[PDB]
Amino acid sequence: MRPEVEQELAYTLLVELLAYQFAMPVRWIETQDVILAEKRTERIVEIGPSDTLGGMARRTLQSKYEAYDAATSVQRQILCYCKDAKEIYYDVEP
Amino acid sequence: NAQAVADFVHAVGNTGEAFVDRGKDFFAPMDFAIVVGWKAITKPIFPRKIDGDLLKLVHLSNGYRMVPGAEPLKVGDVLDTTAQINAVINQDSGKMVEVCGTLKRDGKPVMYVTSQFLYRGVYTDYENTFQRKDEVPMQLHIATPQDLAVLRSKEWFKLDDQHDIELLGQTLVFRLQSLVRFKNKNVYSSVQTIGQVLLELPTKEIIQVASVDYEAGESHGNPVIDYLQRHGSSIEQPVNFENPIPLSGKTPLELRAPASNENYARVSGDYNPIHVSRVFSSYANLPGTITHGMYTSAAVRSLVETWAAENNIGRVRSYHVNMVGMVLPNDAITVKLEHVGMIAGRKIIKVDARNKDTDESVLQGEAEVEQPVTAYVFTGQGSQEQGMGMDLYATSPVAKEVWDRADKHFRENYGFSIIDIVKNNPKELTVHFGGPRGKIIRQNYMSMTFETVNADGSIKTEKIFKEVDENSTSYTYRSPSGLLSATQFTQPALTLMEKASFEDMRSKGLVQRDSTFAGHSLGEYSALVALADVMPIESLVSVVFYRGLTMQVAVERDEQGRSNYAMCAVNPSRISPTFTEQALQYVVENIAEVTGWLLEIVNYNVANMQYVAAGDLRALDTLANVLNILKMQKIDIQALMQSMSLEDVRAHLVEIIQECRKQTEAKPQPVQLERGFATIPLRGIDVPFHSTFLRSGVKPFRSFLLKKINKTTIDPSKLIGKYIPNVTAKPFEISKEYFEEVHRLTGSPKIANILANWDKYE
Amino acid sequence: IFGGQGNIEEYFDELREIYTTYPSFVEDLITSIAELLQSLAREWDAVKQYPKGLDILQWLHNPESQPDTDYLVSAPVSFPLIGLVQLAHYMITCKTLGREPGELLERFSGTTGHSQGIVVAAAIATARTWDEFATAAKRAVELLFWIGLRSQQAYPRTSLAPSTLQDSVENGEGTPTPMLSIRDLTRSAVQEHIDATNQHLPEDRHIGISLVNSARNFVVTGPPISLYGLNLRLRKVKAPTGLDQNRIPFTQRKARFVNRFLPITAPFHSPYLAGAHAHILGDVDDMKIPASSLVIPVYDTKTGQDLRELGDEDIIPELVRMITYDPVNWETATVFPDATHIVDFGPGGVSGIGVLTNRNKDGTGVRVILAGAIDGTNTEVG
Repeated sequence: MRPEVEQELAYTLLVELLAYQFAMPVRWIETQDVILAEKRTERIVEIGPSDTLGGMARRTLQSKYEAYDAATSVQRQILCYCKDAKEIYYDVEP
Repeated sequence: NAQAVADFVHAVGNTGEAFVDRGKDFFAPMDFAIVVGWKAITKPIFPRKIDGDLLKLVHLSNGYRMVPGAEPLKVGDVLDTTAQINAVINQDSGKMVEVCGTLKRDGKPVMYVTSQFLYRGVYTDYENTFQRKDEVPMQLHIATPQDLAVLRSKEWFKLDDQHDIELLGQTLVFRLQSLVRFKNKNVYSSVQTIGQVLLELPTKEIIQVASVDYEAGESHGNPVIDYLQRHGSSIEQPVNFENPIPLSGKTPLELRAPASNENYARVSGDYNPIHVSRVFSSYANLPGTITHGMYTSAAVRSLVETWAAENNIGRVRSYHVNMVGMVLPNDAITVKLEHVGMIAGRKIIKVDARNKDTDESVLQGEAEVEQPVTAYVFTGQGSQEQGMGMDLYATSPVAKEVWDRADKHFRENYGFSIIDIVKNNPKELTVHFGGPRGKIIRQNYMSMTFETVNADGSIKTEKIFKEVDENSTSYTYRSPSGLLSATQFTQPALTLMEKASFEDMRSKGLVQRDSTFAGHSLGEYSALVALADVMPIESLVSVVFYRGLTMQVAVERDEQGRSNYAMCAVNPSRISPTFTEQALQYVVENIAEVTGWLLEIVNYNVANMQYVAAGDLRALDTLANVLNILKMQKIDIQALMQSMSLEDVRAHLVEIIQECRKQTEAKPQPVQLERGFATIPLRGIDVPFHSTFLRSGVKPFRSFLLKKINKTTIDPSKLIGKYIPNVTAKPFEISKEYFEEVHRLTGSPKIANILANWDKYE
Repeated sequence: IFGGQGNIEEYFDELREIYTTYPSFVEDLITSIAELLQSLAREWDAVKQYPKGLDILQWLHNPESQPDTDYLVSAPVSFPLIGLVQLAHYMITCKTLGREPGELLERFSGTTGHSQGIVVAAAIATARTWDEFATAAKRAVELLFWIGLRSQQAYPRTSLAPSTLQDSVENGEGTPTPMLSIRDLTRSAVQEHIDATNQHLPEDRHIGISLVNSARNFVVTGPPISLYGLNLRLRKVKAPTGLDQNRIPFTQRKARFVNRFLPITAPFHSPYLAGAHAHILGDVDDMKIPASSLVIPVYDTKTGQDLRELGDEDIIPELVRMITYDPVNWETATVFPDATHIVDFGPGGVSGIGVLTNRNKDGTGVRVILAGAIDGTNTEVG
């Protein structure tokens, strides 16, 4: 509960996490699953030049979350910054 | 009261499984606040200086606002009801009392029920009329010393003695409270304004650089807010749309006032005869037995829950109605809901309720409601394209500046523009170390510290830019396929486009508060800076630029430019549908300590779809082989781990390995990998990054990160538990247990040292 | 044989046919059972559920006062009001013959009901007098009143996502309830889909098989919200009504079934109506229908056996469990030995359990008659 403590902790955890990211495999499935399964996100927004993580997360929606989404009645929406630009900014014509 | 709750709900019309003790939720309507706090909310109307005909009172307005972070009301709760009188002013419609409720649980405020009452009639009792408004946050930007000199020339402006941080060239925040007493409905009998003048440092440190204190009587306007209202701008305010998005649908939502207000009166506490008895209301010159003000509010507000937030009440963080139509019982009522703006990641929702016969306005007001569940992920290398985010550049004054500050940096320090590299992708580019600011650049090229230790244990500290000395006039970058293709540039550029893009969304209030964010390879750094201000943008690009540098020098290449290793992606599905994650793992780890080379699954991207392996060229050749065999060999790993024990399949693999292995050493010429069955090599990679190889230069990059990142800048509150790293597939947490999962996967001497002291952190 | 809640929201329309067509015969028990309800509706536990009122005679007299189909379909109004219509039918049958309630009651061999109908079926097996009829009539009616009422309060209607709401509607299904129908699909499979769904759900909101109306006809319960999640899977499996398959190997085609929600307001025959059972019993301990007062055999809902095979316990206790807990294994409890004619007094015309069972027993030689209506759209039913 010491703010100044939490800082230096978050800090060196951050600093370390980044440092070793170099020589440490990228577990993007496990990460995607924290997003889709743990926090059950409805809107996945991708930020970048292509829909790479987008279709990457559409593939994880098929090979795993098929019947899960069907049972849980989970609504999902994958947006890239490029392709799905308008829906991000809530821009629709009447 | 667990029961009193279900009584309220079943009385107004609410139906959310969040209230009925099933599923995942049991909370209590925020509507219950005026039932709980009904005491402190009502009391203040009575004092002797507010002498009105309480019979001819009407509920005028009322809004709730749930303190940021605070969870909704649950049943096992104990709430302390605090209120005070924010303003009592006599409008022409009558006389007005503004009451500000403050429900607190555990001593911390959870929500503020603000309400307005109308003693209808004629009042000249201006003696006790007054108001405590919280005046809008203003942003006064000081540019000229003449600007400064006038901000200082103000009597009400009071400079602090914290430090002489030249206010010149920076902007200030004026969050001001003020208190006014009326005499004429036009003339301010007496006005006082106080408040704090804030400044944000380059480190995001907020300081009270000064303080405001104005006071005067017989005033016509507020000379302080005015000064600000011209020389400065408003802040933290709504971002409305051109086109209000109908939410309601064109099928108007319909509500009916019930007959017998008794039902509400009971569950509420407002037994006020006005709403229930014939003779009491009749005496008050009413249209008769007026349906409860707060009942209409509650009813329509339920739709705002069901329709806006989709029944996850946590989202509905603010609601505020003006009742301006008197609803009798059995009246049919129409409700329209409209997404009309955004604030801090929250949909603004215009709410309109009308009499179905008169179209007369019953309710009007807005509700700040959180967006659906969102997750922001930032793409990594590979997706870079020429002129990326340049369109958005010209169109967005915000992103415009993000790029500029980055470029401004790069040019003055490293001697090139990434904006140029992005716009027109040069197959080469050369920087020059000219005069005064010329030499200072090469200094930075010389001060690039690479690190590789000898196989005996001496830490060779080398230059990254070998040929750059104090006799160098220029250095030349070269790529066969454009410099936006080699990472020292590819990275800062991708980072840049993303930061800017996001910072634009933020600009328009689209960024959701309680959402998660993750990045892939590079994208983690951008993602970080994007949502948590982990570091200034010049830091970010420097950081990343160095990452790319080290990542390229890590591997050894020869005279032909010939690289030592390479990476390749593998789709286990294309082998046998029995082929699992652990299956491809087994294949690799075995080839690892059998052929002794360096091989390793570096990317775990899609469940049984996409993986990526790094390592020796021959290591990728033998792993390509083994799988090409198994695909045409038609295997079943499940059936074959029972029919042969573990060391049987194990030693059967070591067979295939040596065969495949020695056939690769038959094309010993540095190796030349090709597309296999599922083994498609990624064109354009020299270095096996995200493998235990880069463990080498993990040390220098850390010490660099420590230069570019500063603790002070960090709100652990932003990383809190909402940020997903790439080494921990789980949300960033500061718990003692996390540092262990980190230390397990990493072996951080800084972590061991901080785990051993853990008590020290209390 | 007696019907119950089964896709008929036009039940109150049947009452009008009765009141209109057979005024003399019925006007009496109509009025009385009406006022019976009007009083039960005033009881403090009940007023909550009947805000629109429970004044049957009013609605009958001035059509404009008749409440919304949504209102009438709700359990607390549906149940008792329906029973009245099932009574009025049995009543009209006997009366038109010029008989006593004991006269027709003697000339049958066995009576059963479909969920809510088992009450009027057991209670019709009591009466022999017209006085003894009106007795068991206020018995059943007020019984239903408390069964439906307390059931609703156990698991009340929750509001749903407006999105997933229209969804279920456009996708061929109905507005989501706790009662799902799955025609043309075998139990074998139906349970497998129920299994996968219950897999990802918390134990709270699981999904049970409410009734087995034939080998390919079922009903399913659980929270409407998770029943929806079954429909999501189901749609992904079944094929469009367009797809021509006359050119596809049979063992490889897509199964064409019909899933759809039902106009039933509460989770019957499920662990969800637990707390309701107790409450109901305490409202009804006054009345006592013992195993003896059953003239003609009354076949249990869950198991085919009689209620006369009891030591004359209050029937109330057994009835209430059969409705708020016990899986209606209808096809067995209705396998009437060497039957030759079966008569439907239950609710709704060509919608009553008459047809639903007629199919179960087409080949055997069992004939069916609907006392509910004098003519209709079906050929296979007199």
